[PDB]
Amino acid sequence: KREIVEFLGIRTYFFPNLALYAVNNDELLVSDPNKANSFAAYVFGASDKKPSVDDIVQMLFPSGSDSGTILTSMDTLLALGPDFLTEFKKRNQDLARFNLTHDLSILAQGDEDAAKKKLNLMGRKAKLQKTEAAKILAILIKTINSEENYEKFTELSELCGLDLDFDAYVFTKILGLEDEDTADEVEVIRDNFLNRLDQTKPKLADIMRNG
Amino acid sequence: MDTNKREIVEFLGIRTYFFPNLALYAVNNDELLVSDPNKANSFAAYVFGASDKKPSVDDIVQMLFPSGSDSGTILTSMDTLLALGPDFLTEFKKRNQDLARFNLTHDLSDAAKKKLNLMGRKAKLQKTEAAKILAILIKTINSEENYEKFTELSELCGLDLDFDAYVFTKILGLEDEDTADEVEVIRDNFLNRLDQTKPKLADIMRNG
Ligand SMILES: [Cl-]
Repeated sequence: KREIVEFLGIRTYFFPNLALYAVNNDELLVSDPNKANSFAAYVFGASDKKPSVDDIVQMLFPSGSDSGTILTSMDTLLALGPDFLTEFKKRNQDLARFNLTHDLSILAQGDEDAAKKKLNLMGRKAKLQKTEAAKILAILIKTINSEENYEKFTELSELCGLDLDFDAYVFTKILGLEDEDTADEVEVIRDNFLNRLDQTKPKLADIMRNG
Repeated sequence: MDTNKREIVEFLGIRTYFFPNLALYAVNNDELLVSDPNKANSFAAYVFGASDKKPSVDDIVQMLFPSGSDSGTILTSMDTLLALGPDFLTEFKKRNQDLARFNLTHDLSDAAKKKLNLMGRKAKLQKTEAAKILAILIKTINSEENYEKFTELSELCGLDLDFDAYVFTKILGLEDEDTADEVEVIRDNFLNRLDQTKPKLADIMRNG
């Protein structure tokens, strides 16, 4: 089941290992950020150096990941876009040996366009269900089916309705969705997250707010 | 109510922002809707499936603005008039002129639609029901065709305002071959609440 989790003021669906990293390496990020993980340091505003694709994959799929971790991170791969589809397919092929699969596997099976029209209708009905799990699936589908970056940002912004502002912000940062057309909205998303992080980790929040 | 703030209200299982007088009417008059629907209110009878006669603009306005409405009731019902489109804008302007004598006004009183669009996007990101309702209203107003308008009104279900989404779908004629399966989900969400408090209303809406 798609389940939101929380780590000491960081509420997340898509990025649980990144949230855990920030819990475990708070002092490092605040006091010696050039020793910290590059993906974490970039997200939290402690470095302007961009993470590599490999940095992202290793944070999503740490050694020893179990099937639940893998399935959740495969959702994140889909949200990040076609750059990550080969990684998604490799992870899905491995799961099949255990009789497991990602529930949106039709996206990896050719005729992607036809699958996305069917998924569009599925996602619209999922959003009308009353569970967090269904609403996450709906947002994921709408994000996958977005062509342009402004549309992708608009659909990912719906994560804030589930108090997943952290995830919306991480996607914005990693996918480069902040520009002149979206900057004022990105500021609201960032501030929503920081208003919560201030309550548990104010020094880390201060880095993110300033530097 | 005697407040400027947008507030969701509830009456016996019926949660609503845009149609509080209609919700209360149905709670008070469910047996009449069952047993003598032609003598019941025509707007209520149409929404709940007791009659296929469409209400008039005047029937709808009278339900939204009953005798004795206070300022919050007027302001809320003015939101409803905006979402109901061009046949209701003259009434909106009449009501807004009344309010000005008391130093009150509706807060939304191509260029304006772009400014409104940016305002609605930032409102949706706030953490209050009042801001989310405003955002949905703006997105509805700025919609240019029925399928887009239905898509934006559907967001009301995210605030458990399925009743309002259903009423708008019925009055604006938004149920068609493209939207019918989604309309069924909205209807079923509302029926799920009704089955627990007004089984009679649920039965009419399912049967007749
Ligand atoms: Cl879609």
